[PDB]
Amino acid sequence: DTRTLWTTPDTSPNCTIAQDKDSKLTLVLTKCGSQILANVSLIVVAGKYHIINNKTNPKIKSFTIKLLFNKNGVLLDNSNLGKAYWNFRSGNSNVSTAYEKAIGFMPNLVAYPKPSNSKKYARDIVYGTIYLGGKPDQPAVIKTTFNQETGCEYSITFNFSWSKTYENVEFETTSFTFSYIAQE
Amino acid sequence: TRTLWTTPDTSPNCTIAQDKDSKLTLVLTKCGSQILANVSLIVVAGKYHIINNKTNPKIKSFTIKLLFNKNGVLLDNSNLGKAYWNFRSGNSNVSTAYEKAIGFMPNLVAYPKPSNSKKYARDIVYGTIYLGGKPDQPAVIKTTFNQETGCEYSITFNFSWSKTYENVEFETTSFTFSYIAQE
Amino acid sequence: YDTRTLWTTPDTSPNCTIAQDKDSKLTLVLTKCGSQILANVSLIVVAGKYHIINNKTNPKIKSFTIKLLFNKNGVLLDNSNLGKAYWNFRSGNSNVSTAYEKAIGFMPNLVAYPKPSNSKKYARDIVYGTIYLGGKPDQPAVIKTTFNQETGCEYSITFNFSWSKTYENVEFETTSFTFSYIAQE
Ligand SMILES: CCC(=O)N[C@H]1[C@H]([C@H](O)[C@H](O)CO)O[C@@](OCCn2cc(CN(Cc3cn(CCO[C@]4(C(=O)O)C[C@H](O)[C@@H](NC(=O)CC)[C@H]([C@H](O)[C@H](O)CO)O4)nn3)Cc3cn(CCO[C@]4(C(=O)O)C[C@H](O)[C@@H](NC(=O)CC)[C@H]([C@H](O)[C@H](O)CO)O4)nn3)nn2)(C(=O)O)C[C@@H]1O
Ligand SMILES: [Mg+2]
Ligand SMILES: [Mg+2]
Ligand SMILES: [Zn+2]
Ligand SMILES: [Zn+2]
Ligand SMILES: [Zn+2]
Repeated sequence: DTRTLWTTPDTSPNCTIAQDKDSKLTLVLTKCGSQILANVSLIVVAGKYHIINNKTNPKIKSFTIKLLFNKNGVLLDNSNLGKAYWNFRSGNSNVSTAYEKAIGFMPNLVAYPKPSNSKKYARDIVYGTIYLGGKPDQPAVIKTTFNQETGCEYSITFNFSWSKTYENVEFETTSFTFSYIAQE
Repeated sequence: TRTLWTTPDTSPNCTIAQDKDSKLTLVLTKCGSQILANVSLIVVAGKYHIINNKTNPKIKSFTIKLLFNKNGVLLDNSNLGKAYWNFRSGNSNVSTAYEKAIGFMPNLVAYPKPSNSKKYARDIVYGTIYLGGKPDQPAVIKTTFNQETGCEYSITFNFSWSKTYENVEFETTSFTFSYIAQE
Repeated sequence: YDTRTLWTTPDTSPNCTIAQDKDSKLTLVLTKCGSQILANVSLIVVAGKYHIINNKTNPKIKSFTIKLLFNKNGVLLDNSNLGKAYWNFRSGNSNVSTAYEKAIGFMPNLVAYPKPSNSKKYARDIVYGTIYLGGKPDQPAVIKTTFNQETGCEYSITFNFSWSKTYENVEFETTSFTFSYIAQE
């Protein structure tokens, strides 16, 4: 499937926030021509962000997952998402060898330029809210930013944050859909 | 081939509390591995038509279920009626009831059926729509994939609200979401 | 030449007139996924009345509207707030060289979203979202999008921006929002 990059939809940890493989990021990018249709959720399985307790830890209120890409749209190893887990769809799994090119899935650099001395516009951000444990009283903000990281040609970053004082709440989320303008 | 829908008319096609009390307008468009979904609801009669939470404070939510078999065919005991749920042709439907739509079904690995395994929240999408198009009349639309029994796939819409509405007609703005496709 | 996308281009060159000529860049991308249009929108105000919001100074400045009006062929009418010059089918990061003559497949569906009439008016022709000024999560503004409710046109898409906080010297430039709507054909 040449039109979807994804993480497979299983629950196998693939992401490192605070410690190795502490999370499963489920991310599906579907190319609808000039726009990428994106669907995301997160399951934290272990470590610092698995169970939030803001009584115990009042300043644990946010964290970031970064996807960094080179000029060919290939995932770079400083990304929180592991390289072995990210590929074009084949059935419910991934192609068995790493892809060489995915520029058509990258966030457009004219729409979303890299940091510079020029005025920075907010249109490179999408805000949404997801819900921990599927409970409507457990919001957390998912802030997605395009092309704002260094050490790469392109980037997608997910910042998760919350303003409520959660007491023993597992960090596993509902799903959110957004889109962005494609590089080509 | 590419869009399954209810048609865009306002003819009731859904039974929440009594027969044909509502029009669910639902459009599913297959963009490969994801289904792009667009939904709204008009209740025209019955218990959920005109909401008054001063006289009936406990009337705060209701559910509309779409149940599908192994071939993605809508089951008769869904709240949505089978008659006008089909692949699009113009502003109407193809003239033959579809036999297969597995590519429009919610992915079972992403969204497993109920079991004794852990239930993860990623099979839910939350949104908010607005009654009467008024920005001070929110209601929550909670969409859940593959959590019904007696089917192979399902999409469930739970509508709820926390405001104390006084004689407010339950007809909504539109909401867009997506989900991971079975194949 | 990308016939599946109508857009404004992704640059920041002003293309829109809210209160004075070319006071803003509306970035709007309509991508045809068959029976649905997948839409992505943001707004940058660069000058005039809506550039810098100060509701201490001007407590009544709380909202504005950007209208896109279309004829029977889906062509943008020149009384739209959006200018015709760079609304066109995509070619790379720019537009196709000549103005389009037909884009009916990008128009909002008139049965889903009928023009005003004696018949009951339903809310399903509206999409509500919230965007954030300056990308700050404590600076919400509501983006209300309405299909086919303007007169003097075959089809319309209108964006109403409003806020309910007392902003003091907040520049009106937004995060992005995605929605979809049912296409006419
Ligand atoms: C989808 C599921 C869901 O909605 N879950 C919510 C959950 C459930 O509804 C209930 O649990 C079910 O029973 O409720 C949650 O909250 C419950 C408590 N609660 C309190 C109030 C009274 N409010 C409380 C309040 C909180 N704030 C914080 C400041 O607000 C902002 C800000 O900084 O300006 C708003 C920003 O959007 C937000 N940013 C983001 O979310 C980023 C994505 C920020 C940030 O969260 C913080 O800054 C941290 O960075 O916070 N302020 N107040 C005071 C209050 C009262 N009202 C009444 C007016 O509300 C409406 C209305 O009904 O008229 C609500 C409409 O939705 C709104 N319409 C629109 O937005 C159209 C698009 C409408 C209009 O704006 C208005 O009429 C003008 O036209 O206003 N408003 N504020 N209420 N509930 C929970 O359990 O935690 C939240 C769950 O999300
Ligand atoms: Mg609770
Ligand atoms: Mg009111
Ligand atoms: Zn645990
Ligand atoms: Zn009614
Ligand atoms: Zn400025």
